Amino acid sequence: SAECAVANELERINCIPDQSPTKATCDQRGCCWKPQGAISVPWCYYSTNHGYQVEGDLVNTNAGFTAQLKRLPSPSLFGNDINNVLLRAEYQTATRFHFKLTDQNQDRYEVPHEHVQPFQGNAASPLTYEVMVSKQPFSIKVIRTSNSRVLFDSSIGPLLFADQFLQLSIRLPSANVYGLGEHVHQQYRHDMNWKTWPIFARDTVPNGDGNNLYGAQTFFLCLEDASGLSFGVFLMNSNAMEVALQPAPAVTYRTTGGILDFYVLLGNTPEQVVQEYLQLIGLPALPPYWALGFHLSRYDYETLDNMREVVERNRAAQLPYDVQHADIDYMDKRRDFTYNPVDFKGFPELAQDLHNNGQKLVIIVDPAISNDSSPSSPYGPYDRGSDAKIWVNDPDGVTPLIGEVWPGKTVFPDYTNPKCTTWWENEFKLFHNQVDFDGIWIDMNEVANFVDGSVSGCSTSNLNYPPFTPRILDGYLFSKTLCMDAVQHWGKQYDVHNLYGYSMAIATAEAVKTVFSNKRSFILTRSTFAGSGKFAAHWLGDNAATWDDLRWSIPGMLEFNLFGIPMVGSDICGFLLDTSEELCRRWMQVGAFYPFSRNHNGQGYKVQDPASFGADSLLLNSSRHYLSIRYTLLPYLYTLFYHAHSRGDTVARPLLHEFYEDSNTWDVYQQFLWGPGLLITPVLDEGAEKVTAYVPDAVWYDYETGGRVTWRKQKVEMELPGDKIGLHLRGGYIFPTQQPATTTVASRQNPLGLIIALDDNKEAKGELFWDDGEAKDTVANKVYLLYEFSVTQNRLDVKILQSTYTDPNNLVFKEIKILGTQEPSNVIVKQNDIPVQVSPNVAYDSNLQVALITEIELELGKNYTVEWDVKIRDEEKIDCYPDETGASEGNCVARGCAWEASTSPGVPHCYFVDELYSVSDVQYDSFGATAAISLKSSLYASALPSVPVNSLRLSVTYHKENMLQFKIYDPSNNRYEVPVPLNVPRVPSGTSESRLYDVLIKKNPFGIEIRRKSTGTVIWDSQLLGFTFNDMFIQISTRLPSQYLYGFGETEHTAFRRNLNWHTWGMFSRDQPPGYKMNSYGVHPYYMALEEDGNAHGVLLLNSNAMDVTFQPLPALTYRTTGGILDFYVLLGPTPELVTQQYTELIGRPVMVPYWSLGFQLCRYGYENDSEIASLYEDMVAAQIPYDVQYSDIDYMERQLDFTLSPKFDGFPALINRMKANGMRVILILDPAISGNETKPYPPFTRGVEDDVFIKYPNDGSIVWGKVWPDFPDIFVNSSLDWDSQVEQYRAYVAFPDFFRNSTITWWKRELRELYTNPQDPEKSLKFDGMWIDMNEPSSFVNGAVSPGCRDSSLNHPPYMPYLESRNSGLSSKTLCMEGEQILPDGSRVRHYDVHSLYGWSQTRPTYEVVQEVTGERGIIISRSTYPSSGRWSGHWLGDNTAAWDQLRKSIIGMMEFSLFGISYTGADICGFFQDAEFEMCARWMQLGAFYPFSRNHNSIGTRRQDPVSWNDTFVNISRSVLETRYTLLPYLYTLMHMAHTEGSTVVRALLHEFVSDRVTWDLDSQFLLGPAFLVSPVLEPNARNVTAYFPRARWYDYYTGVDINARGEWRDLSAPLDHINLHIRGGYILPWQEPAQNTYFSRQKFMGFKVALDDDGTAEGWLFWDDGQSIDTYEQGLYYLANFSVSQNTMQSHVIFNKYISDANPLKLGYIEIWGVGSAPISSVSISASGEVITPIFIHDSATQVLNINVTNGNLSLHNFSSLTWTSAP
Ligand SMILES: *[C@@H]1O[C@H](CO[C@@H]2O[C@@H](C)[C@@H](O)[C@@H](O)[C@@H]2O)[C@@H](O[C@@H]2O[C@H](CO)[C@@H](O)[C@H](O)[C@H]2NC(C)=O)[C@H](O)[C@H]1NC(C)=O
Ligand SMILES: *[C@@H]1O[C@H](CO)[C@@H](O[C@@H]2O[C@H](CO)[C@@H](O)[C@H](O)[C@H]2NC(C)=O)[C@H](O)[C@H]1NC(C)=O
Ligand SMILES: *[C@@H]1O[C@H](CO)[C@@H](O[C@@H]2O[C@H](CO)[C@@H](O)[C@H](O)[C@H]2NC(C)=O)[C@H](O)[C@H]1NC(C)=O
Ligand SMILES: *[C@@H]1O[C@H](CO)[C@@H](O[C@@H]2O[C@H](CO)[C@@H](O)[C@H](O)[C@H]2NC(C)=O)[C@H](O)[C@H]1NC(C)=O
Ligand SMILES: *[C@@H]1O[C@H](CO)[C@@H](O[C@@H]2O[C@H](CO)[C@@H](O)[C@H](O)[C@H]2NC(C)=O)[C@H](O)[C@H]1NC(C)=O
Ligand SMILES: *[C@@H]1O[C@H](CO)[C@@H](O[C@@H]2O[C@H](CO)[C@@H](O)[C@H](O)[C@H]2NC(C)=O)[C@H](O)[C@H]1NC(C)=O
Ligand SMILES: *[C@@H]1O[C@H](CO)[C@@H](O[C@@H]2O[C@H](CO)[C@@H](O)[C@H](O)[C@H]2NC(C)=O)[C@H](O)[C@H]1NC(C)=O
Ligand SMILES: *[C@@H]1O[C@H](CO)[C@@H](O[C@@H]2O[C@H](CO)[C@@H](O)[C@H](O)[C@H]2NC(C)=O)[C@H](O)[C@H]1NC(C)=O
Ligand SMILES: *[C@@H]1O[C@H](CO)[C@@H](O[C@@H]2O[C@H](CO)[C@@H](O)[C@H](O)[C@H]2NC(C)=O)[C@H](O)[C@H]1NC(C)=O
Ligand SMILES: *[C@@H]1O[C@H](CO)[C@@H](O)[C@H](O)[C@H]1NC(C)=O
Repeated sequence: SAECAVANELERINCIPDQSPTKATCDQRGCCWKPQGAISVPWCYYSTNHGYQVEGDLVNTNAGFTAQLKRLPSPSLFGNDINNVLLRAEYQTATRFHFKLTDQNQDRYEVPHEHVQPFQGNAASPLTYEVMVSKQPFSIKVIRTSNSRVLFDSSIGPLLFADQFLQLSIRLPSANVYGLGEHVHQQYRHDMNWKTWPIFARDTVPNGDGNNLYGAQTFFLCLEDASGLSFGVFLMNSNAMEVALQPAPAVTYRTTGGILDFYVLLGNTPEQVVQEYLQLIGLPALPPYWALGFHLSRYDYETLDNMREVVERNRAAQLPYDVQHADIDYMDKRRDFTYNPVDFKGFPELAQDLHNNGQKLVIIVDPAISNDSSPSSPYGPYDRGSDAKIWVNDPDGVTPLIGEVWPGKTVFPDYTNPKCTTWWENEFKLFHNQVDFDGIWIDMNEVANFVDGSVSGCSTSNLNYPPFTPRILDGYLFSKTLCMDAVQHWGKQYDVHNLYGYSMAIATAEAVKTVFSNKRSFILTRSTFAGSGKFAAHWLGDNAATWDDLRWSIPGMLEFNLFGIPMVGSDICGFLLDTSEELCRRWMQVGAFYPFSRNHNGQGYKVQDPASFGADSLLLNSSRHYLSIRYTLLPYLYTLFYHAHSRGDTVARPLLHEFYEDSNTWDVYQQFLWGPGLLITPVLDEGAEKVTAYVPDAVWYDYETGGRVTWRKQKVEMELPGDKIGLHLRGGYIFPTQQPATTTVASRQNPLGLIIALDDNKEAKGELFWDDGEAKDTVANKVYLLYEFSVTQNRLDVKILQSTYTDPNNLVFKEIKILGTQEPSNVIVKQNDIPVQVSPNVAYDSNLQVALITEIELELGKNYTVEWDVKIRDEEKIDCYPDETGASEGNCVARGCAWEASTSPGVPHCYFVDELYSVSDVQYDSFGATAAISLKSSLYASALPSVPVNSLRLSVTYHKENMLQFKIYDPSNNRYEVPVPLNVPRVPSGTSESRLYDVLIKKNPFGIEIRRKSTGTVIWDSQLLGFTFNDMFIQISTRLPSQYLYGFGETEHTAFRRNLNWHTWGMFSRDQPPGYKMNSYGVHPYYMALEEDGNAHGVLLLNSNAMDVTFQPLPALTYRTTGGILDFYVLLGPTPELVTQQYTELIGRPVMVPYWSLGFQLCRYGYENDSEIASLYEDMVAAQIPYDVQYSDIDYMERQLDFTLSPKFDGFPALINRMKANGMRVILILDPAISGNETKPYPPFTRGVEDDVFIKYPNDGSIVWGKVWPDFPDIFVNSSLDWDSQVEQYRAYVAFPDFFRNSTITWWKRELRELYTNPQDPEKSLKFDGMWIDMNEPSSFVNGAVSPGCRDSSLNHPPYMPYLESRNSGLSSKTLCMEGEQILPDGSRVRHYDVHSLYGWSQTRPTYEVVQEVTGERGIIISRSTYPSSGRWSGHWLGDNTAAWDQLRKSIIGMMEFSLFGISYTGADICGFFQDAEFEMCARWMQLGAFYPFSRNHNSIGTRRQDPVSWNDTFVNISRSVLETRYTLLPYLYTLMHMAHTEGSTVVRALLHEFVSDRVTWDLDSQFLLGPAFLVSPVLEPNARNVTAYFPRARWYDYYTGVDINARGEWRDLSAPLDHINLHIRGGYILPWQEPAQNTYFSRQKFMGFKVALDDDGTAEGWLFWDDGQSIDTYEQGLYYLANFSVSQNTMQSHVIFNKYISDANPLKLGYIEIWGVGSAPISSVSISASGEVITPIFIHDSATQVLNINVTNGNLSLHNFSSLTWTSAP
């Protein structure tokens, strides 16, 4: 159908809103019928035929435009359809659009609002909104010109305009709709799912069944999006109506009369929309100060005596109580303006009694007046009123309408009649003269008849029975109210029914002006309309004592604040039913924070006043406690009412009004604020002692303690005991306080105070409004104090913006409380720049960081300034003098620092006290954040080493959900950046929703904060003192999450964990045996830290200049570098094994080593002649000690010259070939430095000079010479000569290649190619399999260059010399000059000073490429010097150890650290390198070293042989045994190397990587894991035959026996004889293994196997990767086998993921399967499915130890054919 063209079933507008859906009715109305569809979806919907058209054009006017609309021909719905309608639009203000639709010919009813008056002016300019009117069918659309977004759209449905039916539908930009009342929505946000709400004032209980209540409010707010952009709509119409929400999203107003008079209000935030609305309808009244106290009331006190007893009881309990209410009891025969002469005799005396105790009296007054006035018994109110003719009349307009209420037959005053107001005033005056009351409570002002219409009933008119009736209760407009044809001054009851309460409140406000002189009073009303808040407060009606009503109280209160009636609350402890102690207690707790706080009970229920529950009840104690807190904060509350009254702010506020940037705050309705500063979190559930609460993104302080909470922008479970409610102060605000008393009268004479809650930038602001609190128009007559407080830079400024009032009580501020500060000291108070004599006494709690400045008196009404200076603790002290020499008080005062000789060790003597840089221009983007940093203190910065940089930029980038980068650099000048490429995402994916972190840039001092979203833990905090960015001195510090830090190397440490007791460690490559506090071969600026909850993160600083790190016990970490920029990468975790996978993804994953390189290796410096290496080979085979690689040191080279062959090793080439034929492999050593003193042809140097590959001076062009190993030709070398003498007499001059350069790369590769294939003689060709590149620091035996010496000392001995070795010899010690020049690939020139630590890294990749070219296979590189991203192409060995006992444990620590650094192939020299090995030590070391990934026995020259065959038979047996274990496990070990290469897993893992929950594992460094499954527990001590090992919580099987040991989380003593190493397998894992042999070549041709360790559940899992083990890129080119295996339900299944290597032509045989933990029951049978072939294997089950051994060698089963193995246990 074409008329029925509706895009979306959700955009259907119901055409039958009255009766049930029937095709008969729809066909009659002309609406399309479509019953197919979902629930609540309307089958009947209007067609395009319905509506109006604009005939002509938009005639313009002075205020806007006018348009004539005629009715599109269509069937009438309810009849009397107006045909000609006029539209008038008025651009009243830049943010307020008004339009009105009315009849063109006839005049209709319009609301006579007292405040809103007709607009006389011209159109405003410029406007923030655009109005576009569609001509056919007619529609109006308001558009936000700023972002071109439609806010109001009336096109979704037709305009309907009949006499007794008007309709308009509006499409909305979002579903965030708040407002529309008065009903119980049970939630602040509005459910847009086909819900309809009636609006018609009515006396009924707030049951919660969606019924019309006592008031009529048509305003709603809509929040467009997270920018804060918002708008509001208000309809000025007093007729009965209903509002229909639709999941379009869309709202629709359906009314029974009047005109459509709309206002659209725009604002940048929700609060601005509310302010716009309240400025239009009228600003709220300022209440008297006493009305903010607590109020007590009860329906039936029966007698005055009972009332008096309640008063006395509560007074005696000392409960904060100020106002006592009186219900209709006092009134005799419930008649107004009268009191009971007997039961309530003495009522006047009660009023006086209250006043003498500083308490108040509020009396109730009803609108209905009785008619029983006879000459015998006169009733004055009635007689005087009848004389004035001020009653509501019957339709005849003359006869008073008679209704029935409390007094019985009654008449109703017409408050819209001016004469009525005069009568009303007089009545109050006479009664006030009898009883001296203080305020008025008006009730049943809906109006409310106990009968329907009148005592005579209602006429049959279209007013009493209209054609359309909203979904009102009962269904009759005259039910429990007056007849709709009754006549008043403003019109008929049909039009003014919703205005009765409004009109009465106006009249009462007038009466008060006369009765009470210059004394604003209090009018509490029930019935309300828009604009009532200017005159009265409101209470939410007759609730019941249930847990639902408790919950519903909060959204009700929040909506009324929108409507401009801030003085509002519900009845505490319920009005109907009986309350329980818990409900009344939990209600008194939250009720203490209602704007209007009153306990009100009904008739015939248990007394519920707090003192009723007993003088020492928990309820009374709790009530007294929180009511005292309310009284302390009344100055703060009163000022909030001032801002509502003056500007239109809310008092009790929803979270979304402050924290709209987040979407988690757009639904909260169980938590609220007082103004912007105080968050209230109640318990609203029966029996609960915990709440789920959302904490928004701010600093929050616990009100009761003052301590900061750690929660931010997250949900929490809060522990709230029966007598506690959640209260928190927001940082950045100042709160005025006043010492509390039992009444407001006694409290306003007590001293004042301030609470200062500081924020992230250590700043706060506040206001105090002060006045008499009783007089009227104080603000209008400008008779009041207004203060403005502000804190910044440890200075408070009080400042009086208006002072025309003087307080008679001589009040003073006596205390100042500061939250989130360091200890304040030297407090100076001055008034108007005039010193005030005072002795401020400060008291600081160190843990909560809370201070109380007392002994001060700030006279209210005068300007002042209080300044303080702060004390720094000894743990937060940052060294201001890290220079090598010059430490003195004179040198500190100059730098601008403080000097204190701390007796405590470690604590610095000269510390920092001020900041050098300021922050500005902070901008947060979707995928980043930036800021400008500018030097403030030029002089002090200059005193610090080097020249200061002035302008800096901070850039933060959100690369991924778990990774981010932040960088600080000079935007004006290029400074050196490390040329090591990293792998970052090209397009940022740090989407706000997915990302694991948040960033915050702070000020005073400057700093960056990074926080983990899930737990709210801060993982990086830089707001410490010391940030410096000089040219050659950059410093920055961070606060560590916990005391656990692992990483930073390469430097020997006593442990895996780092000691943070004032320790400084340098980093700059040097040829120095690893030692304590000694810079070594590699520089890795990376750490991983554990948070206290066991979450983990990692941080990389990408910098290559010389540097150091200091560990303060704050915990704090400081970095100091000698150049470059600051470039940080952070990995968010969340587990210790995912930070390594994240790190290696960024730097590059480890290299895959050749299978043969996992065998055992032999090396020895001092090989005399070739025939010796031959002898070793033969002897090794004889004793059957398995080995795979034989190394050759500089001995094979002539005079230690590279690319030469010594005459002593003439047969070497032949030997290499013979060994290789038997499956052995050979690695050769190469040094980088090339000799320049050769007399005979030396191609390397000659061609190097021609290709210019050597490092030369900046411009001079001379080669920087040095002295390493190469010797001089034609001299005799005497070993006796001291080393110093040899370096000076025998060592030659050498040149160092620049490996960054393209020419150098070509020369180097060609030289290695000629080494493999000798061009001069093929007989001299050396067929190597890998390369060992050593002395690549670079390293020299002469500091700087050869003598004369170096040139530029500025670089050699820099301004700041990091804490390295020989700290007085400078950077050039044992290395090149720092001025040497190098050339990057792109041609740019750099200094050795910047790239020194990247020299080994620069050589590594070229070497790797050439080896893979000459050999045609994978190859292996081993490098001494390493830098982040070196593990991508090479392994590393832990350098020159010594044969000593402490060196065994140091090796374990070293290999765990290099795994974190992403270098998986690593190991130490077995049996030591220096000194001579000892039998026991060399034996114990052989056992340990059998489990290093790089397992090599290496010794120095002139030392006892350490080779397995250099000892006796006892050793040969120990060595052979352990090495056979190694060769057995190689398939498992090789699979581990594969996963690391492909996923970034670790091979030698720590225990905390697998068991992070056990905190015992956080300090273990004497045991380790290979992969997840294999635990190694060595003996590391002399003469020890037992080892104490900790077994984490799991199933641990002994490797040798296969028996499970019961040690789950316990220590145990393991037997460890000299010939044994303790090994254990973790249950739940499957290990592939293979039979051992002399070399891998032979072993790869034997049977495979699978040890299966079942867990407690009886499940196990494992992997196998298999390839050739030699070819390049086997995985990238897809020639490999990869499979995952699983064991469960007594069966094992193989899941080949990829197979292109294992075939029938190339089989991998499987022969043995051992299952551990199968249980004690005998095993009936075992079956193997070989590609559809069942095989019965040989088997044996020893139920003593529970191990099934399955043999299948005869089965001839290849792995590719295996599918599954099943075993059935005996029933
Ligand atoms: C309810 O409170 C009473 C009285 O407590 C005192 O007053 C409070 C307002 C607060 O200032 C407390 O620190 C005071 O102790 C508790 O009862 C005992 O009352 C006697 C006499 O006043 C007092 O000396 C004791 O110290 C109080 N007992 C204690 C502290 O154990 C009473 O325990 C509270 N109610 C409940 C249910 O615990
Ligand atoms: C108060 O109003 C009621 C209702 O109008 C009056 O009661 C009626 O009085 C008339 C005589 O005037 C009787 O014929 C009716 O039977 C009464 N109606 C009832 C009882 O429903 C009453 O007289 C008024 N009292 C006055 C004016 O003093
Ligand atoms: C408190 O301090 C303020 C700021 O110094 C004073 O306010 C100024 O008063 C002068 C009086 O001639 C006015 O011209 C200025 O407009 C005011 N504001 C500013 C910003 O200068 C105020 O007088 C002081 N109040 C005292 C001394 O009680
Ligand atoms: C090769 O080197 C070996 C070892 O240096 C030489 O012979 C032995 O040297 C050791 C001392 O290193 C002595 O203890 C032995 O007595 C030597 N043996 C002999 C038979 O002299 C050997 O001479 C060298 N020459 C070659 C192999 O040409
Ligand atoms: C290595 O140097 C030492 C020390 O200079 C030489 O030893 C001396 O040789 C002379 C030869 O005439 C003897 O008179 C001395 O007694 C030796 N000792 C000392 C302490 O002077 C040694 O000869 C050199 N070795 C060589 C050249 O092979
Ligand atoms: C191999 O040499 C080792 C080291 O000298 C011998 O070990 C010692 O043997 C004695 C006598 O049995 C024991 O008292 C010592 O405790 C052993 N020391 C160590 C460190 O174990 C060993 O006996 C020799 N083996 C052979 C077969 O001679
Ligand atoms: C493990 O070894 C330790 C250290 O040798 C043994 O403890 C000592 O045993 C001797 C036996 O004569 C006692 O004299 C010492 O007092 C013991 N020292 C300590 C610190 O206890 C221990 O008995 C061995 N325990 C085993 C194998 O379970
Ligand atoms: C063995 O490998 C297969 C294939 O990679 C794994 O199965 C997949 O598992 C993922 C993650 O649970 C699922 O999304 C896929 O649907 C699975 N693919 C299939 C069944 O073809 C399997 O989980 C691995 N087994 C073990 C124990 O890791
Ligand atoms: C696995 O099964 C095979 C076949 O039954 C066993 O090998 C045979 O062992 C017997 C006894 O030593 C010899 O007579 C045969 O010559 C062996 N055959 C071969 C081909 O070597 C083997 O011992 C079993 N393995 C285990 C650990 O039980
Ligand atoms: C070494 O092992 C062999 C083979 O088991 C054995 O015969 C010999 O006695 C062992 N030697 C020692 C000293 O234990």
